Amino acid sequence: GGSGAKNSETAAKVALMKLKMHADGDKSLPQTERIYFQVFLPKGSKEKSKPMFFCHRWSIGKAIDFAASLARLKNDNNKFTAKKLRLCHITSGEALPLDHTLETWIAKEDCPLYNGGNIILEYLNDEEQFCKNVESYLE
Repeated sequence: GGSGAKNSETAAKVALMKLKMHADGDKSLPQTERIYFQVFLPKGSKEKSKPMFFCHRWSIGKAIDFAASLARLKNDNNKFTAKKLRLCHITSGEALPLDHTLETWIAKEDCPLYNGGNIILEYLNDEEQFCKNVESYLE
């Protein structure tokens, strides 16, 4: 295709539905309780971030520990004496608690993370609340 790329509302809807289909999972599935999330790779050359299928009824922190297994990636989170892979906002460092669930925040008044959003995974201690700047690493 070409002709640049116009900007409109429909473009977001089509792009969203098209992305969910690419996300690691089933397209035919109802995905009524499960939502797709864009995880930012640490050193993803070809791609900066990859979509992943997650459940709304899953701990925010645990979501990472699980995704690491399903994706078959290397990371020391099961232990305690070692940095654990966790999700946090880009250019913020603020890392939500693992006891909190996605549906909880999404359903809550705040609702910081919305459907089709983006998130990055970095090695951060459980006790650690605010991590360094991720942008610095991807600079």
